[PDB]
Parts: sequence; C-alpha cells; structure tokens
Amino acid sequence: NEPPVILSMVILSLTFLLGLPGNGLVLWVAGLKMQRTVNTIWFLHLTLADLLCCLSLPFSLAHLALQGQWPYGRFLCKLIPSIIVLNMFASVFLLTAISLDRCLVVFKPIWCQNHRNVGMACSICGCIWVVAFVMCIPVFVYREINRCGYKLVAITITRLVVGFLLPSVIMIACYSFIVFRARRQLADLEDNWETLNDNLKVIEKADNAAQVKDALTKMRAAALDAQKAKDFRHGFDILVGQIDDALKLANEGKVKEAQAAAEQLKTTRNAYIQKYLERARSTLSKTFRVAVVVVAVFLVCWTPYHIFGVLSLLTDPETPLGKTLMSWDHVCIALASANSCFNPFLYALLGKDFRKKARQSI
Amino acid sequence: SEVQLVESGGGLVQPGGSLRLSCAASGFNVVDFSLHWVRQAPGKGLEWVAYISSSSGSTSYADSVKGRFTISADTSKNTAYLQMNSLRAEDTAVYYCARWGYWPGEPWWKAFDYWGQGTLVTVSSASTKGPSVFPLAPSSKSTSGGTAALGCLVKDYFPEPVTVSWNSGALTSGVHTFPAVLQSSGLYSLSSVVTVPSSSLGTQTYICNVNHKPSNTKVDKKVEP
Amino acid sequence: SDIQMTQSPSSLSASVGDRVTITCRASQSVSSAVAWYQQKPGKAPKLLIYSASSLYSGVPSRFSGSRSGTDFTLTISSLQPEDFATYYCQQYLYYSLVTFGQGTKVEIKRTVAAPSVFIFPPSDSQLKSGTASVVCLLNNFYPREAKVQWKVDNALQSGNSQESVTEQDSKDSTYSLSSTLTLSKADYEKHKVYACEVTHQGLSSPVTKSFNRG
Ligand SMILES: Cc1cc(C(c2ccc(Cl)cc2)c2ccc(Cl)cc2)sc1C(=O)N[C@@H](CCCN=C(N)N)C(=O)O
Repeated sequence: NEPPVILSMVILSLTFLLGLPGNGLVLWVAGLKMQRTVNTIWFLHLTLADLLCCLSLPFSLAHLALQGQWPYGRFLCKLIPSIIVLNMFASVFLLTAISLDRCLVVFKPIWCQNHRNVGMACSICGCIWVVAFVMCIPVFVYREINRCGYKLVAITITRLVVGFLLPSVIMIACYSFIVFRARRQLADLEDNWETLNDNLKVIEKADNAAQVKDALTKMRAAALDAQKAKDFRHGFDILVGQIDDALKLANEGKVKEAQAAAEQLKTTRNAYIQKYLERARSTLSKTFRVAVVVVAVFLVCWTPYHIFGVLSLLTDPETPLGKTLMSWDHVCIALASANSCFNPFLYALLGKDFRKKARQSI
Repeated sequence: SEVQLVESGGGLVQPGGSLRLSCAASGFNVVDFSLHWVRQAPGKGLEWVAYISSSSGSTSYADSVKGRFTISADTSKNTAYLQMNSLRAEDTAVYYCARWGYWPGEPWWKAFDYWGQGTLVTVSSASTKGPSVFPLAPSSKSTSGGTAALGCLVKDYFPEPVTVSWNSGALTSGVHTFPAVLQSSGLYSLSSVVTVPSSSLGTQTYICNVNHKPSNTKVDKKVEP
Repeated sequence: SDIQMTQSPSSLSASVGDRVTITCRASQSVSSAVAWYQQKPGKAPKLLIYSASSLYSGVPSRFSGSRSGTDFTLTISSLQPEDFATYYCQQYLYYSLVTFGQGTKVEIKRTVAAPSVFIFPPSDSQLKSGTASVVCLLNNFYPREAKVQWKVDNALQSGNSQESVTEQDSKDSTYSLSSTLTLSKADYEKHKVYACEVTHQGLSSPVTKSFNRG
C-alpha cells in the first residue's frame, strides 16, 4: 500500500468512468446523426483517440495492482505502453491541429473557404496518425521486460521538443491571436457605438444644419463600418435608410425635421444595436473563457509528465529523489490520461447544435 | 441592348446666357436609379456637379454651382434635364451622366457601372475668324544629314477640329500632329511638322493641305527650302 | 465641410509586366466607400473596382484593391498594352458627398535617346501680317521631363511662350514637344540673333539652337 499508488488508481478509475460512456455517446452522435463536416471529422478522431486511450486503463490498473509484476510475455509489455503513448501523441496532435484550424479560419477566411474541405482534414489526420506512429516506434523498440520497462536521454529530449514545446506554443499563439482579433472587433464596434451616441447627444440640442449633417454623415460611416463586423442586416439597412432620409430632410433647410428624424433613430437603436452588442460581448466572453479553460487544462495535464520525464535523467534512481520521482510518475501519467476524459467536455460538448442533438438522442 | 446614356446638349455658348443639357437612358427605367452629373475640364480631373432623384424629388448641387443651375427628370420619356445659367469660363468642360442606385440592395455599393457619351460645354466669348497658315523651314543651314524638318502652323482658329495632310496623304511616315493650345485672346494654334532626308528636298516639293471642317477654309501651302 | 481626398501618385512610369501600386487617403472615416475608374484619352471612364473589395464584371482579375483604416491601395500585377490609361478614385459615401481624386497616369519606359532639337523662325507672311511667331520642335525624348527656354538676344525669356507635348506615341512610345512664342513685328525686327536652349535630362549638356536674322 502506498498513497501515490492509491491516488493513481482512484484517478484512473474516475477518468475511465467519466470518459468511456461520455466519449462513446459523443462518437455515436457525431457518427450516426451529425452531418459529415470537417469539425465532425475532428470530433470523431478525437473521440476515437480518447476511447482507444481509455480502453487500456483497465490494463494499467491491473498492472499497477500487481506492484509491477507482469507475468505475461514481453509482447504485451512492449505493446500496451506503446499504444498508450500513441494515443496520447495522437490526441495532442489532434488538439493542436484543431487549434491551428480555428486560428486559420479567422486569419484568412478566403483560403479556408476555397481550400478547407473534408479531404484535407482526412489527409492531415492521416499525417497526424503517421507522426504519432513514428513517435511510438522507439517506445515499442526500446521496451523490454520481472519488471516491464527499460534498462534514453535523446528520446526524452526529442519527445519534449516535438510533443510538448511546439504544440503548446502553437496553441498558445493561435488562441492569443484569436482573442486579440475578437477584442479588436469588439473595440471597433464599441467605438462605432460611441461615435453614434456622442454626436446624437449634441444633435438633440443643436442649432445649425452643418454640424447636424456632419454628425449624421459620421453616423452613416460608423453604421457602414459596423455592418461588416439575419435581422441584424435588416436593422442596419433600416438605420441607414432613416439616416439618408434625415440627410435629405436636412439638405432642404429643415433643421427641426432633421433633428426629429435623428431622434427617431433611438427606437431601432435600442431594438437592434444594443441587443447585438450584448450578444457580441457575451460571445467574446464565452470564447475567451473556453480558450482559457482549454489552455489551463492542457497545461495542467501535460506539464508534470514532461517535467518528471526530464528530471528522471537528471536524478539518480538510487537516491531518495529518484525513488520519489518514480513513485509519482504514476500520478503524473494518471493526470496526463485525465486529459483524455477532459477532451470531449471542452471541444464537442460546447456546440449548441451538437448539444441539442445529444439531448434529443436520449 | 445594354444600359446606354446619350447626351444632346453639346455645343458652344456665350458668357452667361442659358443652356439646357439632356440625358436619355436606354435599357433601364429612370424611375429606379438616381442620375448625377460629373464635370471634367480638358487636362484636369473629375468633379461632381449635381444629383436628381426621380422617385424621391430631392435634388442636390455642388457648392460652386448653388443658385445658378437647376436639375430635373421626366419619367414619361425617362430623360434628365440640366438647365445651366450664368455660365463662366470655369464651366467649360465635358459633362458626363451617371446612375447610382438605392440603398436597399447591391446596386448601391456598385460604382458608376455605365457612363454617358459626354457633352462638351464651352464658352465662346468670341466669334469664328478663320485659320491662317504659315510655313516653317530651316533658316540658313541644318547640317543634320538625312534628318531634316519642315512644318506648317495654323493660327487664329476658334473651333477645335482641324484636318491637315502632307501631299493629300502621300507623305505619312514622320507626320507629327500636336494638340491645339488656348491663347490669352481666345484663339488656337496648331503645328504639323514632318521629317525627311535632305536628298528628297532637292527632288520633290511638299504641300501641307489644311482643311477646316467647321468652316469652308482650305489652304494649300507649299514648303520649300 | 466636404471630405477631402488626396492622391499622391499623380503620375508614375512602369514597364509591361511590372506591378503598379496606387495609394489614396481620405480626410476621415469613409468605410470603404471608395471606387476606382479607368479613363482612356478621348473616351468615357469605366469602373474596375468598387468598395475596394469586390471586382466588377468584365474587368480583368489583374486589378486588386485593399483597405487599411482610412487608406486604400490599388494593385496591378502585370500591365498589358491595353490598360495604359488614367486612373481616378471617387468617394461615394452619399449622393451629396461625391469627391474625385487628382488622377493617376501611367506611361511606358523606353531606352536612352537624344532629342533632335530644331528651331523655325517666322516666315515672310508673318512679317506681312504684322505679328511674328517663332517655334521650336523636340522630336524624340522618352522621360517627358525636360525644360526648354528661349535666349532672345542674349536674354532669357519665359511666360509669354507656350509649349505643348504629345503623349502615347503609337510608333516608338516616345514623346514630342512643340514650343512657340509670338511677338509684334517691331518687337521681332529689333533683334538680330535668337536661340533656343534645351536642358533635357538624357543630354550631357543643354543643347542650343541659334539663328541670326538677316
Ligand atoms: C505513458 C505511459 C503509461 C504507462 C502505463 C503502463 C506501464 C507498464 C505496463 Cl506493463 C503497462 C502500462 C501505466 C500508466 C499509469 C499507471 Cl498508474 C501505471 C501504468 S507507461 C508510460 C510511458 O510512456 N513511460 C515512459 C515515460 C515515463 C517517464 N516519466 C515521465 N514522462 N514523466 C518510460 O517508461 O520511460
């Protein structure tokens, strides 16, 4: 009995029990009900990787319960950890590719509209699986049995380089760029709303036609700018039409009628502009929270594993520090495998249409 | 046929007075597209003149033409009219008619998809006098080898177009025709020159036949060294 | 006040196949309400790009437009012998807010050439009519950037003379220039020597063409 061993067993059991049925249901809904799109392919691949990773959790529990003693042949001892590493690398690369695609669809929309299809998604998923198998090959090669394991530095170095540094950096950069672009769009919308409001504040008490028409032209320019940021388009068209009517009324020397037409804009403003501004703010808050939670979960799940993998080479196993690292390696791998259960709750279960399909499925 | 716009108010006027420019559309209805006017001075850029709305009644004019011009439209024959009064030397340009659409739709964001033929409106401030032709030959010596030059200069003619040809077209390689220039008095000058080796000067003569189309002036000027 | 528009590339030279960039700036926010037009000498203008983002039908895909804040950029990838004309920019934010730019002209580059400068004095008919006119001809110059002056009896003269220049030569794509100055009979007979100086860039020194009266 050992507290780290019991903790690892409990974490693995909870991960399995919370991941297997959920991932199974998500995969079933995405395969049998959801239409065949690119995001559907990504979700299917992620759920398949998570299911293949969770199916070996009983084997990990059986191995840990025997206190390392593996009576089976060398075949399983070389196969199952290689399969675990394969699933982990596949999931990491799939998440990185999903982040890259979500960044590219906002960065260059024309290139994605003209090139992004299902064939490219299948090809990049195949390339991801090939790279994962290449990274898994040395695990299956160097593993040997009784205690299943090894008897190494460059392997851990290239693993930290390819599987942890570059994917995490790419994901962080993509999420940061998306957040910055969304915040810039919200700032532009808020500036347009402020230019619409501050000039009406003086139009409501103006006493000259030149300032009125200048402020109305500024309002029209701000509305045309915000239109490129559905009932939204109809409301902006009505707003621009009423602004044009106010301009036509002001050019004829009617200052009071122009002020009345400008004050009439408050109805459609409070009807459409405020509602859509609140909707955009809520959407930005939601996507920012989602990105932050995903990044935090990925870091918490994949940082201690690589930290301990690096420290294993800089610490002698005979020293008490090496024994402590070897004992907590189980907890580290359990926390890393918990990401396989945390994946569907942060990628697939957030879509509104997907949530509705999953609810109607039950 | 496609969208076409034709003008019929081209001509010359006096300082002030009055003029009426017409704009006829073909291929579409004027009840649904707004008609505007754009000036273009010879050798200058474009400039907006006025705007008339057929289905709205609202009119608009440039800051430099307020209180002097008037614009209207007729949906019976689908024809726009521009009455100009108190014209000055600044209004001498080629007027172009265009059509910009309505905000509820895509044609609004579209540019001037169809331009008119263009109507030339110039202020005369003078009368027709008739061009005078004068030869241009080297004074005493050139010594340039087989690259000589001889020309004819027409001067003091009010209308713009003028025809000139060497030997009724027998000599064409090297005939350079330069655009007319406006003088301070109101007349124009044009020079038509040609280059020929000196070996041909001592063998055959040259005549610069110049005819004025807006008048009945034909001159056959001989050029000899 | 009216929304001003400034167009810095008034005239630029390029060759066939090279790219052309035209920049434009507005006074305030226009929201991509700027379109481009192409006009040939002696013909009506025609649109090529509207809203700086969409290409109009029938226009070749070589032209492209981009917008950055209040700045607009028109890009031509490869020139063709059929698109050498003038380019204008128009703001169409509203019916009463139409404003045009200064215009952008394009020309074809050529090799080095020396202009054969000639001078022609007034004839006998000029003296009989009472007014004389002396002209100067510059035949072939590629850059179209040159200065020509008149030495009237060891004295420079300007302002009274008038110059013209032809453009878009169909034969050699070069340019020709014609200067002319007119004076009275008593103002011309009082002098004996005249000259014309040319300071063309393609020449190592200003070339002078002179003649002695009588
Ligand atoms: C990912 C993974 C999962 C493994 C299995 C397992 C072990 C044995 C057998 Cl027979 C069957 C399954 C397992 C997981 C959890 C628990 Cl509680 C018990 C067992 S082994 C393994 C792996 O790749 N180890 C590498 C790197 C470790 C270095 N330390 C770092 N990087 N922090 C190595 O050995 O060098």
